[PDB]
Amino acid sequence: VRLLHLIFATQNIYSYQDHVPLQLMDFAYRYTTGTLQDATIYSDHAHASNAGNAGTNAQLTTEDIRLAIAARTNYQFKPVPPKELLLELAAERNKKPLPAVIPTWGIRLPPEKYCLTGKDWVL
Amino acid sequence: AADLNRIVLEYLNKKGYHKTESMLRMESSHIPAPPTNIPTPQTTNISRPTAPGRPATIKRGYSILKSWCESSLDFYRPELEKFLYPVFVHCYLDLIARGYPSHAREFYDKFSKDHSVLHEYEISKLGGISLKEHLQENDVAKIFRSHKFKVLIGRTTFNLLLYFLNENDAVGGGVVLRLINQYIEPAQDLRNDIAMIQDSRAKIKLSAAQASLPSVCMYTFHNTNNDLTCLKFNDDSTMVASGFQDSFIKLWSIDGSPLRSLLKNDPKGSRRLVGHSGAVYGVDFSPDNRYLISCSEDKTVRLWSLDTYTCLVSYKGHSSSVWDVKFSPMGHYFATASHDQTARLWSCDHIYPLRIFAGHLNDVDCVEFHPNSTYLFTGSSDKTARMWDIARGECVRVFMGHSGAINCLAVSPDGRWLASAGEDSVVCLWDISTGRRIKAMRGHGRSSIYSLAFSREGTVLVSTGADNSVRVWDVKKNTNSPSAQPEATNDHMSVYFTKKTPVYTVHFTRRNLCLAGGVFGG
Amino acid sequence: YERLKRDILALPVRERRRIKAITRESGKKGMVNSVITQTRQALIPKVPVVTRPTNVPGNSVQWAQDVIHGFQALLASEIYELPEMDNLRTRMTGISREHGLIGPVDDSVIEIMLIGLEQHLKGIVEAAIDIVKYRRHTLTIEDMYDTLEQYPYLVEPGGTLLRLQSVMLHDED
Amino acid sequence: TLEEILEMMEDEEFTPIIPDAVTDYYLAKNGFETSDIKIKRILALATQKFISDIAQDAYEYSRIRSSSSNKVVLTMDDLRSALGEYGINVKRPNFY
Amino acid sequence: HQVLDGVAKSYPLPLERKVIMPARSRSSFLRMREMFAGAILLYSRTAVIDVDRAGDYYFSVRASP
Amino acid sequence: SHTLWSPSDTVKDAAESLGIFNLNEEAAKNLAMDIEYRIHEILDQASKFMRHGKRRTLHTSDIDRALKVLNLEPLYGYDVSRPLVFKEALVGYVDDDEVDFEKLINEPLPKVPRFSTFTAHWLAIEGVQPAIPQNPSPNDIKNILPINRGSMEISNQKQGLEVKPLVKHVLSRELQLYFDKIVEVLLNQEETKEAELLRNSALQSVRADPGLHQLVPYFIQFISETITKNLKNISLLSTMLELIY
Amino acid sequence: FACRLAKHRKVDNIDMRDVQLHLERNWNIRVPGYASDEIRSVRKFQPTAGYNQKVQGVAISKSVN
Amino acid sequence: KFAETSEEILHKYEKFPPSLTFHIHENHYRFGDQDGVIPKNSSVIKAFLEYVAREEIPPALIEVTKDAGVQLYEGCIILRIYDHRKTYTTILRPTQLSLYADLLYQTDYLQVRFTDSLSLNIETEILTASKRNLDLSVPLNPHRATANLKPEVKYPYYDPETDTVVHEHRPDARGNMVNADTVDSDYERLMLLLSDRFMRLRFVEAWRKK
Repeated sequence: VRLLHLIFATQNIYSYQDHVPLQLMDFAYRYTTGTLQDATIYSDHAHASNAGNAGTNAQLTTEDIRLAIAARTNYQFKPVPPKELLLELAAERNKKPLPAVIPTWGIRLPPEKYCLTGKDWVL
Repeated sequence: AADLNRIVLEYLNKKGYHKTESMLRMESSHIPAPPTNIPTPQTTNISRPTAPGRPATIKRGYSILKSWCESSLDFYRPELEKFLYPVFVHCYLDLIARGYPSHAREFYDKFSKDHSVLHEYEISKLGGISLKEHLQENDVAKIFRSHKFKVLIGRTTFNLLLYFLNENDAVGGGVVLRLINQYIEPAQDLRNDIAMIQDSRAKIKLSAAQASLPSVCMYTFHNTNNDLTCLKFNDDSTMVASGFQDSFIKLWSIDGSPLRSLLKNDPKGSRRLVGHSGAVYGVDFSPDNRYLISCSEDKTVRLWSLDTYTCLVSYKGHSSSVWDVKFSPMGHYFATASHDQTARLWSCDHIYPLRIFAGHLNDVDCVEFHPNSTYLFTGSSDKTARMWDIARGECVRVFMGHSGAINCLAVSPDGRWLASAGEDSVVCLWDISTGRRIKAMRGHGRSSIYSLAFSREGTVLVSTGADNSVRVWDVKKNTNSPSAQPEATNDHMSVYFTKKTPVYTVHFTRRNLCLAGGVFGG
Repeated sequence: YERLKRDILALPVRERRRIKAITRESGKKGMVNSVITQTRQALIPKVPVVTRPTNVPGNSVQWAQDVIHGFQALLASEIYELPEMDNLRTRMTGISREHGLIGPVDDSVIEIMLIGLEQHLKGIVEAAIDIVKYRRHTLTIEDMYDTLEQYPYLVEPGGTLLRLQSVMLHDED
Repeated sequence: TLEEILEMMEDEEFTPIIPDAVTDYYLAKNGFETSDIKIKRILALATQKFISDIAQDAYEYSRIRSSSSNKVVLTMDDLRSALGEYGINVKRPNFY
Repeated sequence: HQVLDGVAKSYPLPLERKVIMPARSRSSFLRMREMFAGAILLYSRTAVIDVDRAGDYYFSVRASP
Repeated sequence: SHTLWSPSDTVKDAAESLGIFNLNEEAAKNLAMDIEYRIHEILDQASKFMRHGKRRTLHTSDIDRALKVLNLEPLYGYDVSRPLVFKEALVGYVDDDEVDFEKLINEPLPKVPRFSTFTAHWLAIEGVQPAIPQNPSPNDIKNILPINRGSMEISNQKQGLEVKPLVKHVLSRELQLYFDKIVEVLLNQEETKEAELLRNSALQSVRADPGLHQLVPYFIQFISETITKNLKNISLLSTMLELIY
Repeated sequence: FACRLAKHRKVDNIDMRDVQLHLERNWNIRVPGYASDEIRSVRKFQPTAGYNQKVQGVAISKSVN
Repeated sequence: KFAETSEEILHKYEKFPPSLTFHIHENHYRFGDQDGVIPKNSSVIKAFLEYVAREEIPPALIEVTKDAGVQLYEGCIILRIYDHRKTYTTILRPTQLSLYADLLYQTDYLQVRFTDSLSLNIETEILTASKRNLDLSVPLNPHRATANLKPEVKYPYYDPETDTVVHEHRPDARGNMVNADTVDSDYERLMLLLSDRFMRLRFVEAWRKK
């Protein structure tokens, strides 16, 4: 799609390979199918389905779509930078002292039985 | 602009331990550092490998004596061969009396095999002595120190010899000249010669060391189908390692094929490393140069030997791709940068990280260590740069500008200067104390800048980019040391174009020249 | 290409629709897209306070004493056992009022929730047991990190995995 | 049993369809070197078996499609169904 | 022509974003917060959401001292 | 509407392909909003992976990894070879069709390229760029001016012709005087007790000091002048031998 | 997620039977117990005429024209 | 006149009360004008005391401390502890999480037209530099950036008998050893069945004032 090239133009990336637009459009189709599918399930849920209790009539307001998307981003879609979590977590790590030692001009390795000894693997 | 001054001054007004007096000193973040000097090994001694949280100089002086001699001309061998043994036994007596008899024994039987063809009983003379009172009872050394020893030698040879032991009073020249003017004189003449060296300091020693336009040698890597991310060059400039995009590391040997293990098995000069899952994005060498480190996108960091070309260790504390891994300038400690918006500082002995640094609202593209090895500079795609105390964890300074990302960073050897290179294509030189860029080098068309580097002495830097060009920049055009040396913007000495090759790195050698690495051929 | 691209885009009749999308959308009181305000507004407790234009039924006034009580519980990971009903009920009321609902949880929710929980954890530990031994052993932290490297679809990312990569301490310390 | 299974991989009597070179490349990619030949043939074999399983899934799901009791083509519906019945995820291609 | 380049300034948005915030961190924070709040000077700094017209993304604040 | 990706037909095509009828317009506007944001999201992530491969022409591996890092399902079946068509089709237009199918047997063998080996050369000796070896000529005047900007730049007696050492402006004001001090302390030749001690430390200075690659050829011409001017003084030739050491 | 999905029901009330659905949907945890809520829809793939018209149109574009 | 030190902040910045006084008498915990008392509740005050045995202010003081004190009460704190077995004081400082909290409570007003990610970012570039005008940017020579003095080493050698040898540090934990730490009056409990075991002064002291 030419409009996908137009959207590429926003990020200064005019060097595509022409498989990307097919692929990303396929992707968005898949994604929105799933989205407005489970939103339709939730529109059914407000319409109180089981093995025969009532009908199924579709409106699909925006709230249902919002629900169907928040569930997806519950386990996907790299969220806002979780800075505070990382700050406190890293303060918990950044708490116990350095070793304050001298291996005296070499490399200090972990002890063997934590080192690997990359021999030819064998039974 | 002025709104920021307004808001930060209101802030500091609310901070009760920030009165009006010192708040203005807080506004003195626009005076930079003074021009300082590089610690030559004339006065300032070495330091030991240690932690960032706060003998044998005799041995190193003798190492100087045995190195500078053999590296001399052939005419001067038959005379300094006899200058070797007496000062050796002299310094051994000095240390064994100083209070390190064990050390005395160890460097004795280490350097007892110095003059074994001349002296035959003296090794037995000095082998049957361990303790200090065992010396005080021993008589041959007492009569030895009583009189002096004759020494046959010319004049200009001892002149130039002393004039070599004046420039290196760091790991020991003073003790040896002191022992000489004590015993032989073949420090009064030593003091006169020190004054002569000071006279050399008056206009005979170079003052400025102004700019010096560089030589280059290029290394274009053909036949890769763009499956290649990083290069890196060695320390003594013998190898060049490239990290591919299918978990492969293809060590190359410059000048021959000596790449063979020390073993009996494993029977050309290109060595391939396996042991990885994902693409490789950064590689770094050991300054002792018998080891190698390599990060990837499979959240591994890995260690290799170089006398068997073999892995030893794996490392895992990261939640996402690791971009660049760099050692300390001294060794022992290494650091990594990732897409998890955090950076971890490792050791090499312990397998899980020591410290974790978290201040980026996006991915930490690059990591580097300041020359003291007690600071780390992260730079990111959030259009900001940061500095960290390895012990503290938390960010001492933040630098902001550079509309666009960041990709590479550099540090000038003397401790004032860091280089920001990003997609914006404008090199920015930053001052750590100011937090404000001293200079804004403009050039390089409109393309990403992948790599860059400074000199041996901070006189010159080099950028290196994706606009198929390298660009030497002077750095001291408007800084606190305005070296000008007279007859798009300035601070631009020269640009060397390439045959449609994006360039990926550099490595200033010890000497004048650079050493480059690019791809794509034609 | 850019000029020709725009001309070809005008070749389609949607040039008119392209011409109209110049404004700033989200014609609402707002949809902020920053970070810090998302965080803060997603950190403080909320309060479901209600209007009353003509009549807002429910027959049970809204309170935020419940939210404070919910955030004050001795939640799991301090204690050594999975929470018994009462703790979980006290925590839920807090969350329901804090999201903007009203009415008391009805004592069947807690039990189905415990059920799903213990099923979850049995799955995880079965995975780790499938790691360590093929067919007298004793299990560690590293085996669980291994199996949460292999199978991460089990746990939702966030909060704990980052915390998991900050508890892997070395032997001497 | 098991020990017969590495009695047998060594000799030519059982040499997986996947050539030794290709598996060596894919061992190396994901980071494994060893101077044994058994293990590589074995991972070859397991992969051969897994693809055979999706093969039979496709065969039967094609056999259901019409006339239970211009040749055969393993199309996107057959694949959509079998890949789905696995854990392989949804194939929702499109046009326009 | 260039009119469409000037118009193409969409600035799209999502509907909802996640925020990685566990129970433990915010619980300790809020606990210590209301402790100090009751000690020095509900009265804490809290949001206010209506039972109706929710589903929005940012809400006002009481800011009761 | 709101933004790009006209939801009157795109989102309509999606939903009416699912088998619904009632999607309110504003809902499809908001849906266009979301999917466009997801596009910008994945696109920036694959850019992050792009500029680690230090390339520009984003390939499919970039977006594939960029999916794998978003805890999002991958996308198979997109090979670089066998390129694209986007054939047309009309209905009483849609501009979509793919007519790349109908295979029965394949028996082709891929050809291996050479390994990755490196080609060193020499470039930029002491500021000047040779054009004789693998280098460019002045053909970047033909390049696109926003790109690749800026440009500043017979016998055994040879030391360099394309460097132009004639103009005496390059060295410095400081360096001429430094060189004068050097030569004058060298050519002293008065006594046998103190003069060698007076010059030896400048000798041992130029032995070890930085940035001297600016004044080398002046030094070379000076010393060649010394040898061709005089042959008798053992002193001067001795000092020059030691200077070359 | 349950409390949000209860507010979605356009009745400002308690949360029941939304947990069972949220578990059955997002995680793979079914509970064979108290609530009984299923999809009830095959989710047919053809609305009225015009979509399958596009199907046959691109089909003839594929085969011949 | 650099004053971004640790011990000097306590030595010089002294003899004035912008502080928060604590109170202890071996059973309760209190600070400031507190009507109530805190017992040994390890859910809270041990989280506090963990920090205060170090020199970090917890992240959470800030907003209440800000809304309470209009000035002369911030920048850092010192805490006044006094036992009843003396009086003691010791200092606490920021951690970059306190600083990020100093940006949060600024977000409860003007959420729109505020350019949060821009302004509240650039604020730190000025603040962080201004807090710290004492950094130690000073190099020193290694054996690696000069020549003629590169040292020798003898750990990565080659025995004639054995292949090669390396340096690898030393724990005390062996194999098949103990893994880690442990997994962790009923007459009165019967005699207390069905037991189930100043706000009304607050609402009357206001009316007695009126």
